[PDB]
Amino acid sequence: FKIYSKHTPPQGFSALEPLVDLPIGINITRFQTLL
Amino acid sequence: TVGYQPYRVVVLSFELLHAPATVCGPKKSTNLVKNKCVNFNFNGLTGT
Repeated sequence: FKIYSKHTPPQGFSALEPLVDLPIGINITRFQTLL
Repeated sequence: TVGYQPYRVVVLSFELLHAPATVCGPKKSTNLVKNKCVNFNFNGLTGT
């Protein structure tokens, strides 16, 4: 399971860097967010 | 105060292919060399 992130100070162009891969192996269908 | 007195026992079982490979031996790595043709297996890159 891989994540990519970036931070900037939505028009224009930018490029996303990775942070980490977790060798988890989970069947995934839902990504309930938190407020 | 041999065959009857207590002996501790630990049994190991490794799984495979259920989850990605995670637990295993160390990476026996050594020094590198400058300016000479070396056959180097570079953490998965096997070039010369």
